[PDB]
Amino acid sequence: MAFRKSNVYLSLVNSYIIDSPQPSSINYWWNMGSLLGLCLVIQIVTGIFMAMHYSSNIELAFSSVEHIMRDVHNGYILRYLHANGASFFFMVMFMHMAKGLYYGSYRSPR
Amino acid sequence: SLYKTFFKRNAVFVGTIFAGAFVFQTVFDTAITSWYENHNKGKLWKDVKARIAA
Amino acid sequence: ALSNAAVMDLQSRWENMPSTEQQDIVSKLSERQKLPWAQLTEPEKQAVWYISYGEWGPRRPVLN
Amino acid sequence: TGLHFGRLSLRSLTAYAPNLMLWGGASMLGLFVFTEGWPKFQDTLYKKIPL
Amino acid sequence: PQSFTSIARIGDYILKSPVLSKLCVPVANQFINLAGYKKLGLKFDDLIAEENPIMQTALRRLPEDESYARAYRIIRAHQTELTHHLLPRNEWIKAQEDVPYLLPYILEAEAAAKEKDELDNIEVSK
Amino acid sequence: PQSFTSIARIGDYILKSPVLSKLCVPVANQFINLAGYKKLGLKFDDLIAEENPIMQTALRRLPEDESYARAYRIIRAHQTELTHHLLPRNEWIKAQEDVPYLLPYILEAEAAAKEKDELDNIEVSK
Amino acid sequence: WGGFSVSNPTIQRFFALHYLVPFIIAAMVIMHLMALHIHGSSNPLGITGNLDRIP
Amino acid sequence: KSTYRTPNFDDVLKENNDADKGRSYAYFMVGAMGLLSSAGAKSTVETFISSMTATADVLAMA
Amino acid sequence: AEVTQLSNGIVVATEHNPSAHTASVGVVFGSGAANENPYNNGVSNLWKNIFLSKENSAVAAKEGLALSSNISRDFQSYIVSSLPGSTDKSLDFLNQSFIQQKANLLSSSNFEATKKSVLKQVQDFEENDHPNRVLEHLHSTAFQNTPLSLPTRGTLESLENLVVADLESFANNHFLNSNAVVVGTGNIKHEDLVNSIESKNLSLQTGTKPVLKKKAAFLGSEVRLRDDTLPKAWISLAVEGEPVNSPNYFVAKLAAQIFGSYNAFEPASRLQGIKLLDNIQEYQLCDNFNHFSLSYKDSGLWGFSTATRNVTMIDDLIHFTLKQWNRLTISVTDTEVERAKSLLKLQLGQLYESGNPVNDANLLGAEVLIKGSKLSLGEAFKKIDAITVKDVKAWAGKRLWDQDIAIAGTGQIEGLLDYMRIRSDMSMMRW
Ligand code: HEM
Ligand code: HEM
Ligand SMILES: COc1c(O)c(C)c(C/C=C(\C)CC/C=C(\C)CC/C=C(/C)CC/C=C(\C)CC/C=C(\C)CCC=C(C)C)c(O)c1OC
Ligand SMILES: CCCCCCCCCCCCCCC(=O)OCCCOP(=O)(O)OC[C@@H](O)COP(=O)(O)OCCCOC(C)=O
Ligand SMILES: CCCCCCCCCCCCCCC(=O)O[C@H](COC(=O)CCCCCCCCCCCC)COP(=O)(O)O
Ligand SMILES: CCCCCCCCCCCCCC(=O)O[C@H](COC(=O)CCCCCCCCCCC)COP(=O)(O)O
Repeated sequence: MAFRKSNVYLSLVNSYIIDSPQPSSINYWWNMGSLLGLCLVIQIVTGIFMAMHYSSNIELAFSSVEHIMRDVHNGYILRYLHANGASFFFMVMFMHMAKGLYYGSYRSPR
Repeated sequence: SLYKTFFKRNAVFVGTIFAGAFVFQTVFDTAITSWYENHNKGKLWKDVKARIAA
Repeated sequence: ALSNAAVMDLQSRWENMPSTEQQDIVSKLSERQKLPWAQLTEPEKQAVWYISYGEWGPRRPVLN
Repeated sequence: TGLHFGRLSLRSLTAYAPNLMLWGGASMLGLFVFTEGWPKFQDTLYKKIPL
Repeated sequence: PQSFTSIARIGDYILKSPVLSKLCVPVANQFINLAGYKKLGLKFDDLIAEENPIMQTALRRLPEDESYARAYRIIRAHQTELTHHLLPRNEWIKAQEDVPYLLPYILEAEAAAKEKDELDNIEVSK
Repeated sequence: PQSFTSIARIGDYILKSPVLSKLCVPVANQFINLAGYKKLGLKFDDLIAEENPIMQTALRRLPEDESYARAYRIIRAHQTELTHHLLPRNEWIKAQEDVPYLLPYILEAEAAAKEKDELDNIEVSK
Repeated sequence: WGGFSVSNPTIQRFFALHYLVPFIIAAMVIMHLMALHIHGSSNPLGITGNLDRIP
Repeated sequence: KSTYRTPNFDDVLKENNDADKGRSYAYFMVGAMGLLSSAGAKSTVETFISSMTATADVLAMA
Repeated sequence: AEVTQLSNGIVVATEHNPSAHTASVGVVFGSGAANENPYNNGVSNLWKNIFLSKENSAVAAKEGLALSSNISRDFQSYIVSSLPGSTDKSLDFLNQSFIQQKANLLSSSNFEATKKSVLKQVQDFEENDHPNRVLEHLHSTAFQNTPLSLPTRGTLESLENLVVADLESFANNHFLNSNAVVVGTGNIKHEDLVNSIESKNLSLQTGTKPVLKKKAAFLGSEVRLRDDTLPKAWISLAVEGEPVNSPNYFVAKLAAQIFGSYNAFEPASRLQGIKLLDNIQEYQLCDNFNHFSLSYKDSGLWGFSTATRNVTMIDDLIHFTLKQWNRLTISVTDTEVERAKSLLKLQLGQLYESGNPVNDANLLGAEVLIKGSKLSLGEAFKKIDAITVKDVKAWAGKRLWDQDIAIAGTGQIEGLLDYMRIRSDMSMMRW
């Protein structure tokens, strides 16, 4: 058989993103699950690269968010991609909990 | 043909995607900077630096 | 008489019909017109109007 | 009547040695895209006649 | 989760009464074509969800000639809704062709699982 | 990953030489009882690792009567090792029952896959 | 270093990196039990264990 | 209607295939999407990697 | 071994063999199933079965003459085989009951008793012969809306509209003296045949068969005749091949001889030299596959037809096959060509040089109609001995690297993935 099916790791990739049979009639509301997967990586990657400059004491909390926005190269990008991207997390997710509430995706067997 | 040179081998398809994104990187950056400064002539620092002529 | 499998759907079949056969059918139809009418069958009656007054060659529109 | 082999054939290696050199060029062209703006690599990257 | 024996107990009470049949059957007809499963080319008994084991049973007792057509009107609906279009007005399911063909295969599978649980809790009076 | 065709080439050169057979065959059987697989009741061809298709092949061509004994000396060794004991001295495999019973089935199924790779790689002259 | 010697940019990034990597190890151990489960554990004799298995 | 009479795709089909021209146009718009997903992906991994370099204040005290 | 041609207004071909003990004599027409509209389709199949009808074959059996016939895409055929001492008794039958009188075969009794006997054979073909009703549905969707897509047997919906008018109107348009080849194979000299047409007359018609308005043009498509109540899954997949009298004719036959044919149940067809068989035998993805290179007058086909009980791993059969077609473009070895040279010279050494003369008369008339003369076997062996590895690579990169495909399937082809996951298997993305 093919190597995408014969491997122990790639068959998890194969059975989920390559060969997974999706119904051929799903509209664009079925992309909000794939956006939340992308929007989670945006928060996590712009959390690690932002928490390398963040001190968490009560004296240096607000003074080291401004150290990100003024002193780090492209620091205004990271703080704004991640404070607004967190507010885009909850807007995609509110449209993801309302697709499933509309199209009956809560019912059995799900 | 054109297909037989560029799009046939994938080794030279992505060779001229990267060689077309290397030229696009330096050209589109210059052609945006040269527009964005020209849209704001009279307001940037090197216009104030020349207008301090004493 | 004239068979059904030669004048069945003479709308999509008049063009891309070979030209020797294309005027063979108008030769058989011109002998069925030397009869009292309303004895021609309807695939033979609506397919002589398409030959004389259809939309092909002449009477083709200026734009497709 | 025997070929050299180690589950890859020498006759099937010289059929890719054109396209293995074209893939080395398509990676060096991919290295130059991602590693410009590196000021150390711009000693041999604005030696080009424009840009 | 509404158990078609209970629908048809309510539903046959409406149609039997002369007053309520004059009243809310014309509301029911206007509700049907406003839903517009006919425009996708479906009957109603394609719409019923087939994941409970009662409805999973009644799709095996169906004859072959009706389970081949039902398995086609579903694929014409997954193809029509994919193009974001409707079916042409000749291909719409008319009023007379919308009959409950799968209703009697459900009411004999529902009453056969109601009797299985009325008999699994029987208390024999000595 | 040594390929028994190879060690039967080095082995049968040692056995045929009169100088080396006097010299390193007394070291060979001293290596065997120091290894101590007989004391668990195993012949040596029980130990050959059976997870490659040249040896999984030669475990199907084994006769039924020897593939039932081999399936007993393995469980008698799994049971003796988890009690952390040894088999008693009247159950050890002696020096004469330690026969290469899986060597001819391997050597004929290993030289019949060397031949398959000398036939996907023939350069026939014109 | 984030600078010219081991300084405040370094220890601050050696903590936020050190918090992270045990959530890469804990997702590489799941990639380590998956490669084990397809063939099972070995056993100290080096023979097959498919005969006498216990749960 | 038999299964050998394929239905009309004439309002979807091209009027002239020329299979080295319809394929040198599909791989153009695919290649243009890969050309801006390389300028757009250098300029994303440059944002995160240069952010770990020396900050503006620690450059000032050199 | 030599074949000659003449012309008198009608071409006379003869492949004389002075060893065999029969003598086939027949006419081979230049029309087939590619010379009829989809509304009279099957009139070529209905003309064969009133030639082989009961009354016409009872008179032919009285002199010791057996009638054969063949209806193909490009050519028809009507052969009357007999003993070597009856080279004129079969011409006198073929002139009597095929050419001169047609009011005996086309009577109202013999036509209705034959229209119900083809309709029987077509209905028992459409539901009981699966590895060949896919190959009709491969032609019916590779070349759709074009003369090379019509089935040779005729559709069942068009075959019950035919009356004796459409049988005679096809005769006057295509059974002509400019369209025919009077062919004769077996134990007949050439000079006996041409003197036995001049001592008779044997004239058919005037000429000028109707010329087609649309040529054959490949269109990459698919068709899925899925049927879950069938125990297998038959699949035919093909690209556009080389037509006959192409310079790459024998390269396209050698390209399908590389991947050859396979039958999983034979113990000797499992030890072949194809490199595809190593990936296909580990889980037994198929039961059989044959690679074909069909070649018609205007176009052709090239691909493979298969059958499979392992209906869950179809998408690994199609993937592992198509990743071996890509080896033709990039890395085909010389031994894979030197093997398929020697098998192709045996493949078409058994086709043109078998024992049967009524098969050689089908392949002589179908060649001098198109090419004008039959290419001999000793010279067509020098065209296979001069094919290099570079000529297969130059052919494969033109004809099947990243080209469109035509798929046709039936049975349980749920497991068959859709088009763009098969069409994208033609290019390897690492070459
Ligand atoms: C689901 C994932 C996450 C969500 C929804 C989220 C959300 C948020 C929000 C709403 C803020 C406040 C932004 C503001 O008001 O400025 C914030 C700040 C922050 N988050 Fe996250 N976060 C996520 C993941 C992470 C991760 C994985 C990290 C660290 C590795 C992280 C580290 C930080 C840091 C350091 C701040 C600093 C304060 C700032 O500059 O905004 N976050 N996050
Ligand atoms: C966080 C670190 C690790 C965890 C949680 C882990 C977990 C496990 C577990 C639970 C087993 C099954 C129990 C056993 O077979 O002993 C196992 C087996 C094994 N591990 Fe680890 N492991 C770790 C590190 C390693 C490392 C560093 C190596 C080698 C470089 C390794 C190699 C193996 C091997 C070869 C086996 C199979 C042994 C056998 O089944 O015979 N593991 N691991
Ligand atoms: C059902 O079919 C599917 C489907 O199967 C899947 C998978 C998805 C996609 C959904 C997902 C992929 C969601 C899953 C998300 C996660 C598992 C989140 C994991 C994300 C991470 C970023 C993991 C964390 C790892 C890191 C942060 C490593 C990066 C390293 C850093 C930042 C340190 C850098 C330091 C140096 C020195 C380089 C679908 O959208 C979908 O529907 C179409
Ligand atoms: C003695 C110690 C006691 C302590 C107890 C604490 C630990 C308890 C054990 C919890 C489970 C540990 C192992 C988890 C694991 O490895 O599974 C991850 C999925 C592996 O799936 P699979 O079984 O390999 O595939 C077999 C399949 O049938 C199931 O595969 P599927 O479920 O689809 O995979 C999901 C992966 C998703 O990945 C992606 C990319 O989405
Ligand atoms: C992980 C968190 C979820 C992220 C959601 C992203 C879901 C979509 C992923 C898109 C990957 C596209 C690869 C497809 C592919 O390779 O097909 C390849 C070729 O396709 C292409 O060439 C596409 C050009 C490259 C597109 C670059 C997109 C990068 C943008 C990244 C944005 C998301 C991080 C095979 O396609 P084929 O089988 O039809 O031949
Ligand atoms: C890793 C998650 C990142 C997701 C970012 C999505 C939100 C878009 C805002 C992007 C701002 C950061 C980029 C930037 O500042 O560059 C700016 C240019 O804008 C872009 O190129 C955005 C294109 C993004 C395409 C993403 C392709 C997929 C990449 C996958 C990761 C390898 C500035 O560029 P410069 O530093 O001047 O070279």
